Amino acid sequence: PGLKQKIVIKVAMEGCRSKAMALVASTGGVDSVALVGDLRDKIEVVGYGIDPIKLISALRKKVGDAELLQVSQA
Amino acid sequence: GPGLKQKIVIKVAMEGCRSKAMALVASTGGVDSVALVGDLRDKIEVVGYGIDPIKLISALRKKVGDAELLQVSQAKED
Amino acid sequence: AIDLSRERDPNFFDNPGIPVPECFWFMFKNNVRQDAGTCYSSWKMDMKVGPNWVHIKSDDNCNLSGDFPPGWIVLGKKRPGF
Ligand SMILES: [Cl-]
Repeated sequence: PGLKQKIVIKVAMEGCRSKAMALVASTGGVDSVALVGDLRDKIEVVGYGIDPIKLISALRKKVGDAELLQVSQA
Repeated sequence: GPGLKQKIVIKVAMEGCRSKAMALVASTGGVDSVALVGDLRDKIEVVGYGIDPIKLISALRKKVGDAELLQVSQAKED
Repeated sequence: AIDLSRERDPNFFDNPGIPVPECFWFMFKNNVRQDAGTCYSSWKMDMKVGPNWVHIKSDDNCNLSGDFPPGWIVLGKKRPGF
């Protein structure tokens, strides 16, 4: 269940791109993860029933900084 | 450089698994994206550069479960 | 009888940093749909078709060709708006 979600996160990443990607890709509800922007400094997450609050707090716990740029129905 | 992106598609066996597979694949050097695709949502499409598909399959088989390489192609960037 | 007009679209993901592939492909064994995905027009890909790797070429109208094993085929069609 759920409407399809698109979430875009700006991540610090300085050692950590692989770590952010692994953590986001392991998250429940996630169908796709992609690095976006020319500098691959944003993560686009798409899927169903993803909790963006836990995701952001888990990314901050393990990669330092993480901001939501977008949450929308995809 | 003018080097084309890779597209690799891997079928993963399912259990309590697709999530561990996605995490392992996403953690690999040069990966731009991972997506669960296919009629049964049991295939991972990976896009990136400098990915060794044989080493990736071995890694998956070792740390997650059975996996079969289904596609290796290049992105048409022309 | 294989009829692509009656096949549901594949489950796909377009990577945003590379051009959108113009074709859907559908893989059949004895006319039973096995799976489906996307591929570029006027291009090529290596795909496992049953037991064999097959070099599959696409023309400008998503017609696919290759040395498919007996019983197997991969067919292409243009995605909407392409
Ligand atoms: Cl292709």
